[PDB]
Amino acid sequence: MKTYVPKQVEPRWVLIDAEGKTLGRLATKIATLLRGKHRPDWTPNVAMGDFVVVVNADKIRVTGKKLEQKIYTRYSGYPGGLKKIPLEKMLATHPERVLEHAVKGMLPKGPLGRRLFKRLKVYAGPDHPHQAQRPEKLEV
Amino acid sequence: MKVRASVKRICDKCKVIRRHGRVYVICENPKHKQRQG
Amino acid sequence: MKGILGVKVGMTRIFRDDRAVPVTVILAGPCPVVQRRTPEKDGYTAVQLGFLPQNPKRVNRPLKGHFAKAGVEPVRILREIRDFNPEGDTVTVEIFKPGERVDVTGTSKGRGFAGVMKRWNFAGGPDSHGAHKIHRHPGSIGNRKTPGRVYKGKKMAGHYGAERVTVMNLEVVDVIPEENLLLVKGAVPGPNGGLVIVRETKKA
Amino acid sequence: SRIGRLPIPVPKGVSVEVAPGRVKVKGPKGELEVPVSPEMRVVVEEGVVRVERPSDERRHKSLHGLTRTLIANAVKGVSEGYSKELLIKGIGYRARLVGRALELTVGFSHPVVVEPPEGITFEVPEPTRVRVSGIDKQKVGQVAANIRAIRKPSAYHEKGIYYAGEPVRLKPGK
Amino acid sequence: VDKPPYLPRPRP
RNA sequence: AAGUCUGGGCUAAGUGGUAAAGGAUGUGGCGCCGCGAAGACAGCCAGCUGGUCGAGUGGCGCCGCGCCGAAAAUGAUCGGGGCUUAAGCCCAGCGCCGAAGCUGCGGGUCUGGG
RNA sequence: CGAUGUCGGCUCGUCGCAUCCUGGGGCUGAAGAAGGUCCCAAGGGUUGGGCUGUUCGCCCAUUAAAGCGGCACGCGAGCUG
RNA sequence: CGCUGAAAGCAUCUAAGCGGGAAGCCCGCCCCAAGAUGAGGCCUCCCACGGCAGCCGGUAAGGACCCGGGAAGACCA
Ligand SMILES: [Mg+2]
Ligand SMILES: [Mg+2]
Ligand SMILES: [Mg+2]
Ligand SMILES: [Mg+2]
Ligand SMILES: [Mg+2]
Ligand SMILES: [Mg+2]
Ligand SMILES: [Mg+2]
Ligand SMILES: [Mg+2]
Ligand SMILES: [Mg+2]
Ligand SMILES: [Mg+2]
Ligand SMILES: [Mg+2]
Ligand SMILES: [Mg+2]
Ligand SMILES: [Mg+2]
Ligand SMILES: [Mg+2]
Ligand SMILES: [Mg+2]
Ligand SMILES: [Mg+2]
Ligand SMILES: [Mg+2]
Ligand SMILES: [Mg+2]
Ligand SMILES: [Mg+2]
Ligand SMILES: [Mg+2]
Ligand SMILES: [Mg+2]
Ligand SMILES: [Mg+2]
Ligand SMILES: [Mg+2]
Ligand SMILES: [Mg+2]
Ligand SMILES: [Mg+2]
Ligand SMILES: [Mg+2]
Ligand SMILES: [Mg+2]
Ligand SMILES: [Mg+2]
Ligand SMILES: [Mg+2]
Ligand SMILES: [Mg+2]
Ligand SMILES: [Mg+2]
Ligand SMILES: [Mg+2]
Ligand SMILES: [Mg+2]
Ligand SMILES: [Mg+2]
Ligand SMILES: [Mg+2]
Ligand SMILES: [Mg+2]
Ligand SMILES: [Mg+2]
Ligand SMILES: [Mg+2]
Ligand SMILES: [Mg+2]
Ligand SMILES: [Mg+2]
Ligand SMILES: [Mg+2]
Ligand SMILES: [Mg+2]
Ligand SMILES: [Mg+2]
Ligand SMILES: [Mg+2]
Ligand SMILES: [Mg+2]
Ligand SMILES: [Mg+2]
Ligand SMILES: [Mg+2]
Ligand SMILES: [Mg+2]
Ligand SMILES: [Mg+2]
Ligand SMILES: [Mg+2]
Ligand SMILES: [Mg+2]
Ligand SMILES: [Mg+2]
Ligand SMILES: [Mg+2]
Ligand SMILES: [Mg+2]
Ligand SMILES: [Mg+2]
Ligand SMILES: [Mg+2]
Ligand SMILES: [Mg+2]
Ligand SMILES: [Mg+2]
Ligand SMILES: [Mg+2]
Ligand SMILES: [Mg+2]
Ligand SMILES: [Mg+2]
Ligand SMILES: [Mg+2]
Ligand SMILES: [Mg+2]
Ligand SMILES: [Mg+2]
Ligand SMILES: [Mg+2]
Ligand SMILES: [Mg+2]
Ligand SMILES: [Mg+2]
Ligand SMILES: [Mg+2]
Ligand SMILES: [Mg+2]
Ligand SMILES: [Mg+2]
Ligand SMILES: [Mg+2]
Ligand SMILES: [Mg+2]
Ligand SMILES: [Mg+2]
Ligand SMILES: [Mg+2]
Ligand SMILES: [Mg+2]
Ligand SMILES: [Mg+2]
Ligand SMILES: [Mg+2]
Ligand SMILES: [Mg+2]
Ligand SMILES: [Mg+2]
Ligand SMILES: [Mg+2]
Ligand SMILES: [Mg+2]
Ligand SMILES: [Mg+2]
Ligand SMILES: [Mg+2]
Ligand SMILES: [Mg+2]
Ligand SMILES: [Mg+2]
Ligand SMILES: [Mg+2]
Ligand SMILES: [Mg+2]
Ligand SMILES: [Mg+2]
Ligand SMILES: [Mg+2]
Ligand SMILES: [Mg+2]
Ligand SMILES: [Mg+2]
Ligand SMILES: [Mg+2]
Ligand SMILES: [Mg+2]
Ligand SMILES: [Mg+2]
Ligand SMILES: [Mg+2]
Ligand SMILES: [Mg+2]
Ligand SMILES: [Mg+2]
Ligand SMILES: [Mg+2]
Ligand SMILES: [Mg+2]
Ligand SMILES: [Mg+2]
Ligand SMILES: [Mg+2]
Ligand SMILES: [Mg+2]
Ligand SMILES: [Mg+2]
Ligand SMILES: [Mg+2]
Ligand SMILES: [Mg+2]
Ligand SMILES: [Mg+2]
Ligand SMILES: [Mg+2]
Ligand SMILES: [Mg+2]
Ligand SMILES: [Mg+2]
Ligand SMILES: [Mg+2]
Ligand SMILES: [Mg+2]
Ligand SMILES: [Mg+2]
Ligand SMILES: [Mg+2]
Ligand SMILES: [Mg+2]
Ligand SMILES: [Mg+2]
Ligand SMILES: [Mg+2]
Ligand SMILES: [Mg+2]
Ligand SMILES: [Mg+2]
Ligand SMILES: [Mg+2]
Ligand SMILES: [Mg+2]
Ligand SMILES: [Mg+2]
Ligand SMILES: [Mg+2]
Ligand SMILES: [Mg+2]
Ligand SMILES: [Mg+2]
Ligand SMILES: [Mg+2]
Ligand SMILES: [Mg+2]
Ligand SMILES: [Mg+2]
Ligand SMILES: [Mg+2]
Ligand SMILES: [Mg+2]
Ligand SMILES: [Mg+2]
Ligand SMILES: [Mg+2]
Ligand SMILES: [Mg+2]
Ligand SMILES: [Zn+2]
Repeated sequence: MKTYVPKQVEPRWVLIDAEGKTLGRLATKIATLLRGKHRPDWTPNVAMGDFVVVVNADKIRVTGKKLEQKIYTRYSGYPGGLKKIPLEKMLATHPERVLEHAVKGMLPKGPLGRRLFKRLKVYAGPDHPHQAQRPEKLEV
Repeated sequence: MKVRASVKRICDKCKVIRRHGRVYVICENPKHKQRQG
Repeated sequence: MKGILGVKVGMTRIFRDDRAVPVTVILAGPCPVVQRRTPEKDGYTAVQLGFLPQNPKRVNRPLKGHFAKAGVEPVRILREIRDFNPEGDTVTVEIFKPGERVDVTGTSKGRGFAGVMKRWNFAGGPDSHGAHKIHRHPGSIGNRKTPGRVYKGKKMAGHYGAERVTVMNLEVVDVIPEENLLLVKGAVPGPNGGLVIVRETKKA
Repeated sequence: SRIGRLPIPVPKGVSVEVAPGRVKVKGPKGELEVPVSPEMRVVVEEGVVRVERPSDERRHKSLHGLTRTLIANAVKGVSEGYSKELLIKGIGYRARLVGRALELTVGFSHPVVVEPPEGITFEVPEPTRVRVSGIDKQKVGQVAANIRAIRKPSAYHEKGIYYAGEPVRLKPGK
Repeated sequence: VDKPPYLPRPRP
């Protein structure tokens, strides 16, 4: 007998209210959903995990002094081109980037991992535009 | 302000305060003001 | 903000209070508004201006349509001014009175492939004392094994000019509305006959 | 040896309403809200407010005394109100009112004009005494501090803006 | 600074 | 790949995740003395004793974990994301994952015994 | 060692900060002005000449200042020699 | 450098909270920029062709080729 490999299935859409949740600990679960490792027919070389919609990403929560002390970084290729941005400011300007960077780092590197990240839809504010897909509310 | 590794009371009116992660010594005598560093 | 399209016509000096003042003459008017960008519709605020009349025999169907919805004779050049919303449906040089300072944008003259000396004012090499075929060369372009590469942005030979340039805070010296003329003190980018933009200045 | 557990006399008639994490103190001179730790419980007894803490560990003791004074100051605020006086020592130096605003003439090349913020009132008796008065104690202290800063006491001469009841310690010159 | 050369110059 | 496993404690520095003499009302825990309902310490009224105040207060030492001392050159980082009754540290457990080690099954060859 | 071309200059920079100047401070045996000394700060700036192959240094005339270091004592498939 | 303020009846810029404060940091100015594959937006134009998410045939709006040139330019653009 050879191991079961699934034919393509309809992917599940899914909703998560990020409000008051701890950045990293939420991130971990979103990644799992994304990889689809909650599914007994999990297959490592195809995209068969869920689509994950997140709302209230601006109301993510963080412990210690990471608001002032956590630094996001960007190198431009140019001399002196390392930009440093604190959590506080990232939230004040692009709050969904906070959760986006977090999940992205916990996805695999490579062509598949990048596809999985595209299946993450993160939103600041309580609304999202995907009522069409009718995502299923998740408690995490 | 004096900035040293060893900040100490200099007179009986000196006071060892600690603010914002740093040890200071404040006092009536401006010469005795110290910050550890 | 306020602005207008125009062509640079040429330079002179005039006399004012027993002073010679260098001027560039700009033919600015008249510019019909042909579309307005609104926050409800476009997400920002601006006016699409038209400039210079065009032979309708040259204006294709998608363009013809655009003009028509605005009821405007076909025009040769279409350009936007941001955060500017004039009462009328035609912008003329009269939005500027003498004494105002403006910012002028044009397309700088094109020097094509420019050596490192013309482009970046490098010093080049010596012209005697042994200099070997390096008189206009740039010298070293790096270090050694650390970092073992050349920085992004390293000033080097390459094309120069024919690029957008805005010089700022030019005095409006006069305006001659019966002829759509603006007199601006000093120098404006680009050749005579070049299209320019004249906006109200951003300096204080 | 303790501040938080000393009870707060409440004059007649100021009211004290308790809410989670804040208490509101109304009186003859206005209202003021005191944000308060949810860990602390404020108690409304007859003619009296008390604050109680839930343990005897460090953070809680520290919050305890703080909260009692915080509310005590609010009470006194809407009753008696708060004020600080400034003395203006120095020959050229004088002050005057211009409408609600304060005009300091203290030896610069210009005069300085301080605008009273909300809840703050300026008074000039002599031209060398200024009174900052309001119901908010920390706001009165602030503005007062602000005013003094315009020309702090010299170290060498009895000149500048002084706190009333501020010593005039000086040092010699050559 | 002035240290002795470790290589000679050239040839053919 | 397998525990957001259980129970007790410490740490608030992202310490953990780069260092010393030394310095310090950081924090928790011990211990030892001095003074005090014959009224101490602190404030308000004097001259180290008085007066109301009505409780503790002041000093020495030890242990755990932290703080400073801590400046270097291309762009940063504990491997990364990220982690704070922890995803850190100490003590005690149960379970799992994990190698070409061990076992199961099948085969080869040499050697030894039949 | 079946080759990693070696001082100095020139050209072109770029980085560090133990900061020369400019900005903000505290103490001063800080009257004022001007200094001392420490702290924060690397954004920009940091001159022309005489001597010597010189780096360095001395010297002349200025300057807000005339910083010190790293980049194979930065840079000879860039030049000089 | 402060305001208010406990632990610690005093005091304390700090443990709750709030101020002021650099040529430096973020925005602001100028220029590039949707290959920003996360490939955005608006205005206008064409239109529903014939034959067995594919193939072939002719067109539409438009585009290219060619030519006269150009303060655009090495060719290209
Ligand atoms: Mg949490
Ligand atoms: Mg969660
Ligand atoms: Mg799950
Ligand atoms: Mg939380
Ligand atoms: Mg924080
Ligand atoms: Mg670089
Ligand atoms: Mg830069
Ligand atoms: Mg750097
Ligand atoms: Mg940058
Ligand atoms: Mg977020
Ligand atoms: Mg010292
Ligand atoms: Mg010092
Ligand atoms: Mg000493
Ligand atoms: Mg002593
Ligand atoms: Mg601070
Ligand atoms: Mg003191
Ligand atoms: Mg706009
Ligand atoms: Mg806008
Ligand atoms: Mg916008
Ligand atoms: Mg506008
Ligand atoms: Mg040439
Ligand atoms: Mg030239
Ligand atoms: Mg040039
Ligand atoms: Mg030149
Ligand atoms: Mg030269
Ligand atoms: Mg030359
Ligand atoms: Mg030269
Ligand atoms: Mg030669
Ligand atoms: Mg030659
Ligand atoms: Mg390299
Ligand atoms: Mg470039
Ligand atoms: Mg270049
Ligand atoms: Mg060009
Ligand atoms: Mg512009
Ligand atoms: Mg001017
Ligand atoms: Mg001017
Ligand atoms: Mg005139
Ligand atoms: Mg243009
Ligand atoms: Mg209690
Ligand atoms: Mg006071
Ligand atoms: Mg004050
Ligand atoms: Mg102030
Ligand atoms: Mg006072
Ligand atoms: Mg004297
Ligand atoms: Mg657990
Ligand atoms: Mg620290
Ligand atoms: Mg760390
Ligand atoms: Mg560390
Ligand atoms: Mg030792
Ligand atoms: Mg030690
Ligand atoms: Mg000691
Ligand atoms: Mg202790
Ligand atoms: Mg200890
Ligand atoms: Mg007593
Ligand atoms: Mg006596
Ligand atoms: Mg440290
Ligand atoms: Mg530093
Ligand atoms: Mg690991
Ligand atoms: Mg535990
Ligand atoms: Mg195995
Ligand atoms: Mg084996
Ligand atoms: Mg076997
Ligand atoms: Mg054998
Ligand atoms: Mg046999
Ligand atoms: Mg060799
Ligand atoms: Mg060789
Ligand atoms: Mg070789
Ligand atoms: Mg030279
Ligand atoms: Mg030379
Ligand atoms: Mg030369
Ligand atoms: Mg460099
Ligand atoms: Mg430099
Ligand atoms: Mg560094
Ligand atoms: Mg740096
Ligand atoms: Mg420094
Ligand atoms: Mg030093
Ligand atoms: Mg020094
Ligand atoms: Mg300075
Ligand atoms: Mg200065
Ligand atoms: Mg100074
Ligand atoms: Mg003196
Ligand atoms: Mg002075
Ligand atoms: Mg003097
Ligand atoms: Mg010293
Ligand atoms: Mg000084
Ligand atoms: Mg020195
Ligand atoms: Mg600098
Ligand atoms: Mg430098
Ligand atoms: Mg020179
Ligand atoms: Mg020289
Ligand atoms: Mg000579
Ligand atoms: Mg010379
Ligand atoms: Mg010579
Ligand atoms: Mg020399
Ligand atoms: Mg010498
Ligand atoms: Mg000077
Ligand atoms: Mg010199
Ligand atoms: Mg240097
Ligand atoms: Mg250098
Ligand atoms: Mg070396
Ligand atoms: Mg060198
Ligand atoms: Mg070298
Ligand atoms: Mg070399
Ligand atoms: Mg050579
Ligand atoms: Mg050489
Ligand atoms: Mg080389
Ligand atoms: Mg080479
Ligand atoms: Mg060269
Ligand atoms: Mg020779
Ligand atoms: Mg006070
Ligand atoms: Mg008090
Ligand atoms: Mg008190
Ligand atoms: Mg605080
Ligand atoms: Mg704390
Ligand atoms: Mg502040
Ligand atoms: Mg400036
Ligand atoms: Mg553009
Ligand atoms: Mg696009
Ligand atoms: Mg674009
Ligand atoms: Mg990307
Ligand atoms: Mg798309
Ligand atoms: Mg598009
Ligand atoms: Mg848009
Ligand atoms: Mg349009
Ligand atoms: Mg048709
Ligand atoms: Mg039809
Ligand atoms: Mg068809
Ligand atoms: Mg058919
Ligand atoms: Mg056609
Ligand atoms: Mg050209
Ligand atoms: Mg041509
Ligand atoms: Mg062609
Ligand atoms: Zn002292």
